[PDB]
Amino acid sequence: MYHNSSQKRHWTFSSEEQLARLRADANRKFRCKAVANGDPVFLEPHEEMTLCKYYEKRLLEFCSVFKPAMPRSVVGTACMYFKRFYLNNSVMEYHPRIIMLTCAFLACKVDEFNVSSPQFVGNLRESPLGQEKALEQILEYELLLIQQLNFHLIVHNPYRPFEGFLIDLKTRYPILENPEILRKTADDFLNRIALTDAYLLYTPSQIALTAILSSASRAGITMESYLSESLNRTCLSQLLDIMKSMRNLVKKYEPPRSEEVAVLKQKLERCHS
Amino acid sequence: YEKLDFLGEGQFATVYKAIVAIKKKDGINRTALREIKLLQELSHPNIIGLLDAFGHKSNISLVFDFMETNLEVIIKDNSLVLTPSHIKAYMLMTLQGLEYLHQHWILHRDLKPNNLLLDENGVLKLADFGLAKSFGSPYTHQVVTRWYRAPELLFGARMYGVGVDMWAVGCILAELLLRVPFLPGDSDLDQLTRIFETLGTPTEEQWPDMCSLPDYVTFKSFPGIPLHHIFSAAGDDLLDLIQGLFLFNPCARITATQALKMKYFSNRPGPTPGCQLPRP
Amino acid sequence: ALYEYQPLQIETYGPHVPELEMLGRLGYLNHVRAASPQDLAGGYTSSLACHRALQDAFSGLFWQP
Ligand SMILES: CC(C)c1cnn2c(NCc3ccccc3)cc(NC[C@H]3CCNC[C@@H]3O)nc12
Repeated sequence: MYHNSSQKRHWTFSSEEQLARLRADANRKFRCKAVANGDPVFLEPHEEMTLCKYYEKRLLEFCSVFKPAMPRSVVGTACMYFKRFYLNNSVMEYHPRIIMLTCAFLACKVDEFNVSSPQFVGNLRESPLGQEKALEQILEYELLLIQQLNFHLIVHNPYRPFEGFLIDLKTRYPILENPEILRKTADDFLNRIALTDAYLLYTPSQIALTAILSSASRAGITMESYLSESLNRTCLSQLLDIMKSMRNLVKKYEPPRSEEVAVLKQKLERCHS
Repeated sequence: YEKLDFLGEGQFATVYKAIVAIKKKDGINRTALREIKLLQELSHPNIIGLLDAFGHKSNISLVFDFMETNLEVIIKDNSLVLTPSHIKAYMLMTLQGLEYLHQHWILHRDLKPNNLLLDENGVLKLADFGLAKSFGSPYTHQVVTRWYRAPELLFGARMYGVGVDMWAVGCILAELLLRVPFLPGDSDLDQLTRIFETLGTPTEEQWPDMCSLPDYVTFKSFPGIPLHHIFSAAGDDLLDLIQGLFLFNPCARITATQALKMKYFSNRPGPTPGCQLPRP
Repeated sequence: ALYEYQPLQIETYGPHVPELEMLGRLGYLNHVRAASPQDLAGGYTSSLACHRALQDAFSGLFWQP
């Protein structure tokens, strides 16, 4: 259960400033090791974050067309693996593409979504020689990915909390007729919350409730009585502040631009070549 | 970690004694990944703890607390008698481990006397989580060693619950009272035949949905031996516990918390303290 | 020396979840998929699914990192 999971303990952070500190630590550590190995080729941490967001979108696209059908749990686990890996590691040491493919591989294995290696690499849109090469790289980096996660592989997603909240709303909140209306739009909000850093800052239940309440507010419906009655004034204020931080995080998010990402891609390839 | 002794070789890995026990294309073995992912999210005195994990290339090594022995060595041993207090103590440690495991929605699915490891201080931990799986989402029936497999599993159950563990617990309980395997079948059909020839052939009242299991076939009726005839020296509370654990209906079968709330554990004598449990 | 049952004490940092035996009479099972008789043969009930969903919804809702 989440309330005693490793995700709550080691992978939930107090502020995004600490996250930026970890990313800058990784970037400067790679820079120091590289200059020790014997410059305008290096990337700044904000550029690394841009590339990481672009490759998180790439991982989403890879998982969306995967055959056999991949459950939402596997996709969420893979994306959380990507975020956790690139918290403490640089894109200029380990290429993000091989890392996201390894994230999908490890997520499929850990989630008990039994798929063999040949059909997994058959999902890649490459030649059989390229598919064999990609499989070899994935097998090389699987152990490194597991080590960088500190062997914490169980990821608690907000999907089951979302389902439980909908069940509870159907049962105990007769003011809101047809809670299933909230299923679609809140789902959208969840997607957006996935693109931000909130998965490392908050809990899955808070993310699900924030999505539900945002969907209700967008629909023109208030559910403050749900929190006060059905669900402590200090605790309510804490929850409202968490929800406000969630909405601010989703609002301030900016997608990576095509030209910037292309420049960063050629720069990163120069770093790797 | 400095190696001290060779401890054993398994189908999936090999265990050495370093004091810890270290256990060492598709890629990383899925049983090892399952043990890693499940033993990291758990912390109970009666569940084996994963201390640290590390590996090389496609191989990994897992670090565990060193375990002196298991329940099978105790059962098969002939120079130690098993008092009711010792049986109650083993049963209690097993059931608290299983209660904590079930609360977190995990089925062990490989409960047998060898998988119940024992500390040097007489502490029992459930181990071998290579077949463990989380339950509670709307599986393979070929789980659990056949001598401890439940009739629902032998009848081809796809979705099940804590009952598949509890039956094994009951089997283990029987193996503690007779010192021999309770229902030692050779095949699925033979195992079902021995179940029905010892405990009777359940009707539709004992199991409302028997005929709904895909591997269900009709057996001839049997006059099941009364439990007080099978377990002669047991008591009334112990017989009630056995009957609850060996109920044919998996929904009606007692859970770990319900078993812990039975009068058998509360009644005199109390469980033997862990430091006084027998040592092979 | 007598054993005495004490329930597990685990902090969930969230709202209380109604127990398994009370879900049906509180109206929760009316909003979950009903288990087929094949599921019931193996010991599967919709109560377990509803319980797990509610426990996930309420786990750590009032917790701050
Ligand atoms: C890997 C971990 C769970 C562990 C800790 N101590 N220990 C020992 N101790 C030696 C021993 C055990 C039982 C009886 C006599 C000696 C043996 C051992 N053997 C590996 C498998 C064999 C089958 N049963 C489960 C074991 O983990 N695995 C372990």
